[PDB]
Amino acid sequence: KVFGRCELAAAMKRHGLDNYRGYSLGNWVCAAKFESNFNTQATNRNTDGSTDYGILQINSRWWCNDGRTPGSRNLCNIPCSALLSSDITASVNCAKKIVSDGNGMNAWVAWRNRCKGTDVQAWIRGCRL
Ligand code: NA
Ligand code: NA
Ligand SMILES: [Rh+]
Ligand SMILES: [Rh+]
Repeated sequence: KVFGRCELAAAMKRHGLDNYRGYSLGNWVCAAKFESNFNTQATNRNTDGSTDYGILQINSRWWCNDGRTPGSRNLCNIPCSALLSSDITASVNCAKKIVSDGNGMNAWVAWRNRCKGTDVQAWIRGCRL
């Protein structure tokens, strides 16, 4: 599923991300835009052999089991395929554990490089929330 900007903002707010660990909703929308272009089906291979899945590009090195990442963990206790659903529940619940892991949203290299220190409120401007 390819979300609209405001549709994804509303789904993220309904699932508890607005100000989660102090990150405003625009941060999460900005991260999703640069990670997946709001596409739940997005997949990308990493140099280490792990893969990033879904709207927030959650990695198989730590967070999910894809059956092909050796010496990895599954800290969200999910198959990676769950992160590709039109229903963003698994991605949201796994993002909350990631952002709680010590480095905040710096866990998402795209957030640190494209959203941190920018006017992220712009990502939710005009949305009925
Ligand atoms: Na990415
Ligand atoms: Na894994
Ligand atoms: Rh939902
Ligand atoms: Rh509202």
